[PDB]
Amino acid sequence: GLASANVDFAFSLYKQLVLKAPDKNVIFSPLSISTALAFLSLGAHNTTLTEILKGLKFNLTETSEAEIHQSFQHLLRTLNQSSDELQLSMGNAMFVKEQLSLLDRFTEDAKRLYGSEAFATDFQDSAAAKKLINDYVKNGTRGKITDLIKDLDSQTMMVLVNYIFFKAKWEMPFDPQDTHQSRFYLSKKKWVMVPMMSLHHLTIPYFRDEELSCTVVQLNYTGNASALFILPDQDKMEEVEAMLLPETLNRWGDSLEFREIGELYLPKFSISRDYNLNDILLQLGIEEAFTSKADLSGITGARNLAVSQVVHKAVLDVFEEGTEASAATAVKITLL
Amino acid sequence: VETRTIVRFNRPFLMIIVDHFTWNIFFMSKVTNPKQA
Repeated sequence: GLASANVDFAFSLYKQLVLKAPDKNVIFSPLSISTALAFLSLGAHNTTLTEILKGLKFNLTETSEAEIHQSFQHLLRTLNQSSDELQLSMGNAMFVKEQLSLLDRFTEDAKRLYGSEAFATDFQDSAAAKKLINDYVKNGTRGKITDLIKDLDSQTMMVLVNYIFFKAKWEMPFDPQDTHQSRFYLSKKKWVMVPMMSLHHLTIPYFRDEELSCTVVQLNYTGNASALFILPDQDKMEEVEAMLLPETLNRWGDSLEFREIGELYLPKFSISRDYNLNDILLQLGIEEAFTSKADLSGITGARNLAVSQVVHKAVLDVFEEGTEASAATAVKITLL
Repeated sequence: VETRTIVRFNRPFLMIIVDHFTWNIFFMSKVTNPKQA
């Protein structure tokens, strides 16, 4: 009943990203961002706290703080699986200014609920602290996310970091013998030649959404993960995007049925994006955390901390054998 | 006349990587231009 909040947040953030640049590729991990902001909210009070929690789309008349954090705690317990079949890991860390004493409640909550690692860092040497954090993220993403942090202010007091790593095989993998170059239309007029993978005579969950002018198909991974592909009719992408809502996802899930598909063609591709999320989070109602009125006194006991920036980077690689994706989020907290 | 189904991802599309049980979203993406590795 709380996955709907995370889906609400995912789609609300997506729409803001697309409004600013409607023709760019998009890749991000909403779960990484949600977890990082919930982690941060362990130290928040009053308006700063309620804005973060409502910004994450939780209903505070129906859910307690404890229930929210427990839902992230439970999620983290499952998102740590490992076999050649499917690798999925997620980790949280706090980089703490040297000599800065944290509240017992904050430290204990972070360890218990987010499984966080902690590192004392001298933020006065911003290049060293940057290297430290970027290497931590590089290790957690198995080399896939490098340079998460492009700059750090020397007045930084704490950085909260979340990373996610995903490597999976298709339940029905494509055979590269049947991958051939054909056209992908960027627009009705502009096309590019790309390797199109193909599958034949396949039975998969399928739904033609005539009302929303799009086709939905589900391609499973080996393991507890799936890929949902949504193909809007030409020129309908912007309206399909507006229909991205938890109820739409639920309706798609209820409407998928096994169907025999004669031919399916999917391109190989590898995309990457990085973001500064300050403006979008402000659009979602997270405001006081970024200002001199921030109330993050639940971290050290002093109300002298504000969020300077929230940054995110993510990569997606799709190919015949499976998919590799990873992302990381950093919440930079500076001294007031 | 037979009925058949063909799916061609040859224009911008969405890809959502989800947990099997909760359908929590691990990754959200839109491919407007399929760049190569």
